[PDB]
This record gives sequence, C-alpha cells and structure tokens, in this order.
Amino acid sequence: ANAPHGGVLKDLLARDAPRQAELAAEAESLPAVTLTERQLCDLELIMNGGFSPLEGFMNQADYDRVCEDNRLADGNVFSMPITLDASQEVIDEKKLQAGSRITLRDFRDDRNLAILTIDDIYRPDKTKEAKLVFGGDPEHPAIVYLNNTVKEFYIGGKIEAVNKLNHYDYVALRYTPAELRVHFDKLGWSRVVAFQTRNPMHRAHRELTVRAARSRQANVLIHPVVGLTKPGDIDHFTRVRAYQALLPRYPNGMAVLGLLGLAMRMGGPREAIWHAIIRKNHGATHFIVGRDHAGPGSNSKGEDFYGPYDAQHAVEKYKDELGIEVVEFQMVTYLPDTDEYRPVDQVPAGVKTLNISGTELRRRLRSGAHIPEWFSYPEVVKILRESNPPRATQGFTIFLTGYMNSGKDAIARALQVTLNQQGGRSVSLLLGDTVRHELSSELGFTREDRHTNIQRIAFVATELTRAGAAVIAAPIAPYEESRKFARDAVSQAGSFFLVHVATPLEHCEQSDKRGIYAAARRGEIKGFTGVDDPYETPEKADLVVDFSKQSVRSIVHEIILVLESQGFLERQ
Amino acid sequence: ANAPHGGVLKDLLARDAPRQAELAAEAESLPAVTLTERQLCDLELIMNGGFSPLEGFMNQADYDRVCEDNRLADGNVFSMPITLDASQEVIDEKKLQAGSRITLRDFRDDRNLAILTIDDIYRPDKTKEAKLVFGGDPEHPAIVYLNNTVKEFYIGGKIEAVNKLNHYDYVALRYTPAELRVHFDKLGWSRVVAFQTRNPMHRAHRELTVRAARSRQANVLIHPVVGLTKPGDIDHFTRVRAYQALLPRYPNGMAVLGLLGLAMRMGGPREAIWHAIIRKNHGATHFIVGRDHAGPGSNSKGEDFYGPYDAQHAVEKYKDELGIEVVEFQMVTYLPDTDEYRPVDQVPAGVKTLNISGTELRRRLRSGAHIPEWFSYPEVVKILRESNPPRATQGFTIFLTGYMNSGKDAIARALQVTLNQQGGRSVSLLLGDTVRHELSSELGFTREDRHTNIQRIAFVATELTRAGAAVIAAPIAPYEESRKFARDAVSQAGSFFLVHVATPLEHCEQSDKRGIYAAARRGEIKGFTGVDDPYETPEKADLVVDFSKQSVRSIVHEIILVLESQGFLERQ
Ligand SMILES: Nc1ncnc2c1ncn2[C@@H]1O[C@H](COP(=O)(O)OS(=O)(=O)O)[C@@H](O)[C@H]1O
Ligand SMILES: Nc1ncnc2c1ncn2[C@@H]1O[C@H](COP(=O)(O)OS(=O)(=O)O)[C@@H](O)[C@H]1O
Ligand SMILES: Nc1ncnc2c1ncn2[C@@H]1O[C@H](COP(=O)(O)OS(=O)(=O)O)[C@@H](O)[C@H]1O
Ligand SMILES: Nc1ncnc2c1ncn2[C@@H]1O[C@H](COP(=O)(O)OS(=O)(=O)O)[C@@H](O)[C@H]1O
Repeated sequence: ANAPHGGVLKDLLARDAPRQAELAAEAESLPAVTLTERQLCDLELIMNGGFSPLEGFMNQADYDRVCEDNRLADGNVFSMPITLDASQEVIDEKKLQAGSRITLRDFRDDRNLAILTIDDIYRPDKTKEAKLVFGGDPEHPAIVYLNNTVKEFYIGGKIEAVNKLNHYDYVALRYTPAELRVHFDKLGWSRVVAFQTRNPMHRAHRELTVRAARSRQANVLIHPVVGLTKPGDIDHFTRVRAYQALLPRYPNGMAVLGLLGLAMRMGGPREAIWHAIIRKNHGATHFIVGRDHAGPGSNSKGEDFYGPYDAQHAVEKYKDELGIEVVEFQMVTYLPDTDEYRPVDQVPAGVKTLNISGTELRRRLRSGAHIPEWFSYPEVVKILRESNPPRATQGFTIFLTGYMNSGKDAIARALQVTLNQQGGRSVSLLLGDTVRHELSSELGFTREDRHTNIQRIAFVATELTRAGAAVIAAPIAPYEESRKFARDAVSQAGSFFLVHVATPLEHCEQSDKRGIYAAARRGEIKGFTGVDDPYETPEKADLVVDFSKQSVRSIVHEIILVLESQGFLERQ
Repeated sequence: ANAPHGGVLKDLLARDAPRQAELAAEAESLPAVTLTERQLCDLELIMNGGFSPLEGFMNQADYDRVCEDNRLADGNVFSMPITLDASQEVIDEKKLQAGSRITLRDFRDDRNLAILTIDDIYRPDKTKEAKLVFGGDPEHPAIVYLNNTVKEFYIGGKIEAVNKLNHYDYVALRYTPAELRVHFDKLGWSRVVAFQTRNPMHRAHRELTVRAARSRQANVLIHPVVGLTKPGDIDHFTRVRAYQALLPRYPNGMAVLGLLGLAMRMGGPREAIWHAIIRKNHGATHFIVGRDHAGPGSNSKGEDFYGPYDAQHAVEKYKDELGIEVVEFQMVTYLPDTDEYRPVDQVPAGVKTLNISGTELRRRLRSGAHIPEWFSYPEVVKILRESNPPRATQGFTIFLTGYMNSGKDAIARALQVTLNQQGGRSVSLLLGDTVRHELSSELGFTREDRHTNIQRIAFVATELTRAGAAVIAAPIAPYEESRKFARDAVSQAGSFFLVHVATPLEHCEQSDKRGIYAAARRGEIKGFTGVDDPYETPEKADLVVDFSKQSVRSIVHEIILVLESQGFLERQ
C-alpha cells in the first residue's frame, strides 16, 4: 500500500462506528433528503475515505478552489467538483439553512445513510463549471447532466456516517479503501499498479497490465468502475463477468479484481488526476493512464472533447503533489507478423498493425461475425455475445398507427401469425382493443388519456423487447407526441419500427361493420378520432401502407422484408 | 457467524500484536526449539484461535482430561490431544524445565513464531493414548505416528505470539477465524454450513452441500484441509485446483472456499468432535458430518477402524455442549433411472444405484478410461488426470544389478536406445561408471560408501521418475539393503523394476577386457566385488536374466514386454 491523499484516510464509517446507535436515532428525527444515484456514488466514496481528504459534499470555499484551481481550500490537489444539489422547493419545504442537520437517505431501500451539517447553500455558475471543469462542449455528458439533472443549488457540508450503503451485487468483490489495504496486506503485496476501466478488457489491456507489472515490479489491481459510466456502455454485470473470465490469463496470484463504486464524469484530464487520488486512497502505489483516459470520445460535429494523451500531461503537471506513480502508455496495438502487442511508439512505421474499433466490434456482435483471438480472449467474447446478441435474436417492436378500422388490426394479427411461422421468437400481440381492455380499461379519450395509454403500451413493449420478443402493437395513436415517446422508450431496449396504416378515413368509415363511426356521426360518441378528435399524421414512419390499395398479405410481406433487410430474420 | 468455543476466541496473534517488537527481541534470546510440520499445523491453529479455548500446547492436566474424558481441565469439550513432544537430549541440551521460556521456530524459513512458557514436561503412556484416543490398531496412521515420529516427552505450556506462519501458496484463500468471521460479515451471511474434506469433491459432495444449504437455509463454506491429511491422498495443490473448478457449479455467491491449515489425525469420531469445535471457532453455524467422517478406512486384516456413522453418534453425545449444529448425511448415491442423488435411506430397496469406488477411480485414472459425468464434473476430472496420469505417461525406473562386467551396462544402453525408439518419454541413463564419475567421484567401496552411492542413485532416480522420465540405472548394487532403499524411494514417485543380471561370476571374469578382475586377482584392487567384497544375491527381483544364456537383444525384449504388460507403452 501507500499513504492516503492528505495523510489521513477519511474513513467516516470507521470514525463514527462507535456512535452508530446514537447517530441512527438522531437521524430518524431530522429532515431527510433522498439522494439521486450519482449523489449516492459520491456519498459512498466520501464516507469510506475514497475521496480523502474530502469528508463531505463540497462547500463553496472548497468548490471554488476546484472549479478553478484544482485544489481544495486546504491546498491539496483535487480536480473534480463533488457537490450535493437541491432545488429551491426542497430548501424551503425542509427549511434548510446554514448549521442545519439533514439526513441523507438511500432511495433504493430507504435506509438512513449519513447526517450532513450544512456549511452553506450556494447557487453555482453552471456555465463556469461546464467550461472550467469539463471543457465547454454542451454535448459533453457531464455538462448535459449539469444542466438537465443537477438542480439549482449546491448544499456544502461535512458528513457523519450512519450506515454503509447496501449492495446486493458482487459483495465479495467490492472493497473499501480500508478493506483493500487490509487485503494487499493479507496478500503480502507492497507495490500495486491499479488499472481503471469502464469497458470489457481485451487482449491489449491484459498486455498493458502485465507490462506495467513487469516494469514497475508490481502486482495488478484490476479496479473497474461499477457505479456510473459513459451513457451507453456495456452494463456492469456483463463487464464484471468479462473481467472474471480474464483473470485466469494472468499467472497465478498476480492480479486481484476489486470493484469501485465511482460515478465517472468522463472529465478526461481532470478525471484522471481525480482517479490517481482515488487509487492512492485505496492503497495502490502506481496507476495507469493510457490513451484517452476518462475521455468520452468526440462530439456531433466530430470534434473530440480532449486530445489523446492530454490526461497524461495533466496528471504530469502534478507529478510532485500526487503521491502515486503514474505509468503511461501510448495506444497499444497488435503486430500480426510477430504476433505481439506494443505501444505504437515501437512499431517501425513500416510494420503491419491490426486493430478492431468500437464500431467494428458492435458490427460483428450485431451480425454474429467472428471476432479474432488476437483481439480478445474467447471466454470474453462469449460473454459479450450473450449480452449484445445478433439481430437474429434481438427483440423488436412493430408499432402500427392509423384510423380506427384502417386495417391495422387485421394487419397486426396476420403479422403475428406470419412471425410465428417464421419462428425465431415469442410474439406478443397488443391490438388496440386488447390494450384498452387489458391495460387501459379505465382511461378515456382526452389528449392526456390517450397519451397515457400509449405510454403504457411503450412500457410493456420495452420490457418485452428487452427479453427478445417480437412485439406487435396497433393502437390508433393519434398524437405524434405519444408515438415519439413510444419510440424513445423501446429504442432503449431494441429496434422500434413505425408502420403508418394510412388507409383513408372515407374507406375506414364506409367499411365499419360495427356502426361505431355511425354512432360518432350521430353524436352518440363524443370526440371520436377522425370525426371530432384529430389524427396527427405521421411525418417520418419507417413504412407507409394502405389497406385501400394493398392487401393484408402484401402489407405483411412489406413489413417482413424490412425486418429481413436489417438481419432480424437471419438464422440463430 | 457464531460464538467461539468457550466464549472467548483465543486469537493469540491479535492479543500480542502490540508487544510484537518486544516479544521478537526476547525471542532472539531464549533457547529455541524447531517445530516439525505437524507441530507447525497445531501451532498455527493455536495462535489464531482455531483451537479455542486451548491457548498453548497441552499440559498434563489438560492432556489427561482429554486422553480419557474428552474435556479440558476447565470442563470444555475437546476430543484431541494437542501436544509438543521432545526427546530427552533436547530437554537436557536446552536445559528445559518448568517455568522456562522457549522460542518455537519455523523450519521452513527459520522465523521465530511463538514463545512457549513451560508448565510441565511429562512422559506420556503412548499405549493409553493409542488406545483411548485413536481406537487401538497399530496400523492406524495416528498411532503409527505416535510411535515412530512423536518423541518421548510432551512439553505443556501457554503460548505468546511472535509471528504468524508464512505461506506462499494460496494466501488469498487462507483464513484465520478472525478473517473468516469478518468475511462472513462483509458477505452479509448469518447461517453458514461448513464442509470438511481431504479429497477432491465429486458430484455427490456438491449435492450434500447444496442439500444442507437448502435445508438449514444456509450459505456454504467449502473448508478443505491443506495441512496434513491421510498418508497417500491427492496433494493439496491438486485438490485446491479441483475445489476451484467446482465453485461455478453453485449458484452465484452461495459458496465460499476457504483453506484450513489443520493437521488431521484421522481419528474418526474424536476428530469429528474436534472438527465441529474448529469450525465453530471459525464462525460456522452448522457443520456436516457424513459417512466415515475423518475415518482412515480399514486395516490390513480388512477390519475397518471405525464404523460408518460412528462419528455422527459421537458428535451427537455432545449435542448440548458443542455450540454448532451438526447436519448429518448417510451415504449419498446416484440414481441412474431418475438421474439424481440422495442418501441411501431414500432409495426403495428395488431402485438402481451407481457408485464409483476409490479403487475404480484409480483404475480408470491409471488406464485413461472414461469417468462418467454423473460421478464427477468434467473440469474436476480433467484436473485429477493432470495429477495422476495414465501408465502411458508415468515415469518409471529400471534398476539393474549384477557383477561388474555381467552385461548389465550393455543391456542398459540397448534398453535406452530401445525406449528412445519407442518414443513416449525423456530417457536418462545412469550407468554404474557414469554415476561413479558424475555423482560419486569421491566415494570408496566400503559397505557404507556403496550404500551411500546407491542412495544417491535413488535420490536422482526419484526426481526423474516424478517428472515422468524413464530412468535406467545399472550400478553393481551388491547389498540388498541399498536396493530396497532404492526401491522405496522411487516407489514414492512411480514404478520401480529390479532386473537382476544374474550372469555368473566366471563368465564375467573370463570376458573382462579391461583386466580389472585381473588386478583384483593379483591383489592390486582390494575388496573387489566377487573377489573380496560380497554380492548379496537378489531374492525377489521383477526379472532375472543371464548374458550367458540370453542376448542383450532378448533381455531387452523381455524388459520391454514387462513394461508393456503394465501399460507403460500404451499410446498417450
Ligand atoms: N488500446 C489502448 N492502449 C493504451 N491505453 C489504453 C488502450 N485502451 C484503453 N487504454 C487505457 O486503459 C484504461 C482503459 O480505459 P477504458 O475502460 O477504455 O475507458 S476509461 O474511461 O476508463 O479510460 C484507461 O487508462 C485508458 O486510457
Ligand atoms: N373517442 C374515441 N376515439 C377513438 N376510438 C374510440 C373512442 N371511444 C372509443 N373508441 C374505441 O376504442 C378503441 C380506440 O382505442 P385506442 O387505439 O387505444 O386509441 S388511442 O387514441 O388511445 O390510440 C377502438 O375500439 C375504438 O373503437
Ligand atoms: N458419498 C458420501 N455421502 C455422504 N457423506 C459423504 C460422502 N463422501 C464423503 N462424505 C462426508 O463428507 C466429508 C468428506 O470427507 P472426505 O474428504 O472424503 O474425508 S474426511 O476425512 O474429510 O471425512 C466428510 O464429512 C464425510 O463423512
Ligand atoms: N572394490 C571395487 N569393487 C567393485 N567395483 C569396483 C571396485 N573398485 C573399483 N570398481 C569399479 O567401479 C565400478 C563399480 O562401481 P559401482 O557399480 O558404483 O559399485 S557399487 O558397489 O557402488 O554398486 C566399476 O567400474 C568397477 O570396475
């Protein structure tokens, strides 16, 4: 191990252990504030010493010296603002003011975690934070969070610990700075290189780590983030399973896997200084920083937020103040002819190098294509495939919208039979009327009530899509707002296709065998779509059909052809 | 977890941690006694609380109450004598007497471990121990140890801790009662069934453990012995590797593997009470006792030392005093027709049951034959095969003995060429003269010097055999004593074959082209085998040949045929 940053490990949970009962009791009495997931990651690392010397959510004095000088008021280096935000309504409703004692509660199990004592309650310049800490790009994940999720005020204050967060996943692999230190001891280690990561580890990474181990004569701590990462990365359960598949590739007893409940910001260079501090608090003697450490890639105009290696420079600016040795690496690649990996600054400008990008990997994962062993070990690839299956087995939703009696309900049942013939997956059919009877029996037909209904279809459709089913829904869905809502939700889990059954109102009305359009026409049914209520025509549907000009059979054939072109009907 | 036996966990290492430096210094000054491997297992468990309430090697008061009442003088149950034996010569040479302070040293790295303060120094009745503790059979492993390894006197006394033993194998899987308890906590466990074992775990055992887990609503602690076990079991590195291959067969986070540095005695029933105590000290809430727990099978006259289930009765006699719940099991077997396992007391006397015995398993391992998956998981079997390979790849030693110039040296070189033709393994040729030049250049030809020489051949032959080589040695080897020594050593690692080149002395002498027999005959070489020194004719060799009647070629053919009949020349 190594000494904590600042000299004292701020293990608030060990400090306040003797007062637990009392603190608990006192916590039942104060006004409680319930934490967001990101504040819960921060609170966990504060309470266990991970953010030493910090020992509570930053007050303005501390905050400002970081927002601009990468230091805490006490002078210690610290590059990342760690604050507890709240809205004016909560500040008032709870009567929060300096010197107040609030309880911080776990939204997951309602437990009282800590008691914070307010120093101040300031309103920060979200623009200067945006710009001074996370570069300035509005597309940057941290900045987007800063504006859309972070409330208006920051409540600074020291923390006293009531309970350690509960976690039900991987408890034996989670460690507090104190526990990890005791472990390095139990193992008899003295020099430990820590490896940060928010992705599955491939061949190249196994090499960085063994290289660092060999060069610094150190043991390896694979220390992945399991809290919050970049917006769309592979879930942590898949990643942990992947890190575990990799362990057997190191010589017996050389590496140890320990999980870090950090909530990354993707602050590139700053986040890198921050990471070094954290690993030092956890007891690592060395820490790897490679290409694009903690970087979130590039923005929409294709410009990338930080340059490669900038984070290595930043962590370098404080070589003398960060009490942990950084081990640098340049992009590592594969040399086919020699069958080896090395940093680019070691390949003779004439030698052949291979590399599979993020995009190429997703392409192969999606298509079922082979992924080279020089790239990633077999057991790892297997795990990745189990989580990101090919289109051949992914679920999807076919969303149908059109006037009542436009043929959308017959098209839906035929598509269902057709896909059951096709065979790949379980097919769930949600006909407008079925949804109305089974899920929305009590809603009405007001714009708000219809919107609610379509949201209900989307909630169900998303869970079925996530389980790999083929969901077929055919409600009227008059408003573009509900439809886009539907599409956004399902898209979180898989493909969503909007098929607009644009059969003309006259046709629909003239063939209604249930005299519903009739009753509407004689005012027995108020606000009926097409007669009273509107029908916002879909602007950019994936497919437009007409039961006036095409038959159920060929409309079905057209939908099938779309699923086919995108690989959903391939063989599993 | 659960409370220690006696109420206080005797963690001598945690107790004396604050005095470490002082104790260390004082330990450099007292007369030190170096521990045997079994005393080192006992010392480790004493110092870490595993044997709580015990806190040193038993003095007579404690000893006697166990030798006969299964209790320590303080009344607590304790069925196994734990003592530190010494010989009169050490007791005198060191001047040990009551009130003396000796240092206990680790023979492995010379470290000073503990300081013992002598209460007494008594001479125990090895016959009453033999009989009252380990039944009475002279073939029993404990008893054989008691008489052949245990010295004459037992030195009783409390212990103070200087250093915890060092171990270089599996440090992350080794646990002290304190560490395991902290771990059960970290994992959030409360009820824990511990499983004792000194063998690889097969399908049947995975079932006992899941059954106990399900019935007592408990988590599983696979707690194998890694100290000293029954005389010929599978080495602990192979077993640990096997337990690790098994873990993935339990549902995620249900079992934990922790190693126990116990030195078993194979005391059946008593050892079982003992084990319950130990597991309780380690914090387990329940402990499994099955068929023949801690039993060492049967003696030579085929009578088995303890009956099945006797140990379950014994641990039952103290149900009220052992503060840990025993979970009993009757022989568990495989029901082919249903493909399931259950205790025999659940198979309808008409149902079909399958079982592979220890012998059948060794038979298959030795022959390369398939081992059913209903019996043992695939990954486990693989590991067992890597450690106990078929005769096809085992090493072996061909030991040749006969008069100087009997043809033994030509037979040896031809056998070498022949086996190199054959191909399976690396062949090491140790011709008498080569051994004499390379290993024994300075020995003479006195009975003692020859014996030393043959021991040197055996040391080298054993290591090569262990590495799977074919060793061919052809020294004269005049004395049966040396030859039996040779055979015993190699037999520890693989097969040893004695080929007696019984070519008659006249023939040998008459064809000596080096005039050595000549110089012996004219007294220029004193004590020459056959002329002066004797040649103890081999009584039970594996093969007897004569260069007078057979040719090198067919003698070689006869040896090859023997290796073949035993499976060494099969294909790998
Ligand atoms: N091919 C590579 N060559 C060198 N360093 C790399 C390579 N891939 C990743 N790294 C570095 O290894 C760690 C792996 O990072 P990732 O999990 O991809 O994302 S990050 O946000 O944690 O940096 C970071 O230190 C990163 O800079
Ligand atoms: N005011 C109404 N407008 C349209 N359909 C109605 C109305 N009142 C009842 N219905 C009936 O309810 C179903 C329409 O339900 P949905 O498709 O669920 O409509 S949506 O607006 O929420 O998309 C059809 O059976 C239709 O005949
Ligand atoms: N087939 C079996 N059925 C029931 N109990 C068994 C079986 N095999 C072993 N056991 C029990 O499980 C543990 C395994 O013991 P072994 O490693 O074979 O040897 S022992 O010396 O530790 O008992 C002991 O409790 C033993 O009694
Ligand atoms: N006194 C002796 N008896 C037998 N062989 C001898 C003697 N002195 C020298 N030699 C030579 O040493 C070799 C005998 O050595 P070994 O086979 O090593 O004998 S053994 O007694 O130790 O088995 C042969 O070369 C032999 O000619």
